[PDB]
This record gives sequence, C-alpha cells and structure tokens, in this order.
Amino acid sequence: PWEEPRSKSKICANVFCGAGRECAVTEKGEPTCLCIEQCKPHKRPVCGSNGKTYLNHCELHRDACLTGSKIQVDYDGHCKE
Amino acid sequence: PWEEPRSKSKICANVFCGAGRECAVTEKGEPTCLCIEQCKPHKRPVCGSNGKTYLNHCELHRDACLTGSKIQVDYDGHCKE
Repeated sequence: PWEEPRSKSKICANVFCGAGRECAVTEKGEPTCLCIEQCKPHKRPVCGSNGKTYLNHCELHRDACLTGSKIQVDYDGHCKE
Repeated sequence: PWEEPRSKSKICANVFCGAGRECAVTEKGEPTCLCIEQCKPHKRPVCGSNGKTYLNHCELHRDACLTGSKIQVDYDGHCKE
C-alpha cells in the first residue's frame, strides 16, 4: 500500500569501518563511519587496557569511539581479581 | 559483572537534526546528523511531492536523505487514485 523502507547497503558497500564503528549515510547521501549505535549483545567478555571489563569486542571499541580515548583489548574474559 | 553500554545522549544534547535525520557520534567523538537508521513504524501514511506514498513522516524524509533528493509532504494519507 505504501513504499517500503530504503536500505543503506548500497551507499555502504563496500565500506570498511573499524571495530566499534559502522557505516551510515550523511546528509549529503555519502557513507561515513560513526560509533556503533548498539553492539550485538553476544556474551564474549573482554578486558581493556583501561582496566575495564566489557561484554564483548564491539562494546570495548564502541566505548573507545564515544570517548575518543585509546582503549584496546589486552586479553579476553573478565579482567583480573 | 561487565561495564554497561555508554549512551550518545551526552554528545547529542542538545542537537537538532531535521526530519529523516538523527544524531550520532563521529570517530572524533562529536555529534553529526545522518539519515535515520530505522523510522519508528507508526502508521501515519503521507503523500510525497515525488508522487509516492510513505508509511509516515519520518519515512518520507529518510528516503529524501538517502537519495539526496527534494521530497516533501504535500498532503497526508495515501496519494490520489
């Protein structure tokens, strides 16, 4: 009855955005990388250089992207102690 | 047990993005407007200058934003005929 929603797959092929970032469409109709809106909540805990434990790989880098800081995974699973 | 996800509300207050656009965070940690990822699927049909019928106000402008074209609502409800 009404027009069915358009996709960004076309504008966002084949775009590479790092971990914690994904591809979206600017007001000019062209692809950018921005911080990921919501990470898929797979349970895959991870420990950051910042000493924090994150739910998964995406969440660690998404946080890095929101804060403009330098977080990386140093080891997987929860942080020590 | 793990750190709970951060929000963009802080970076995106108080940002104004037009219809069909919303606010997200760039790789530099600052707010932009980009095309809305998914419009809330409220049923509020609308007819565009482009002669197409859209599910709602957001969907018409989101399409405008993805195509870089000049769509506006000329009247609400489905298009004629």
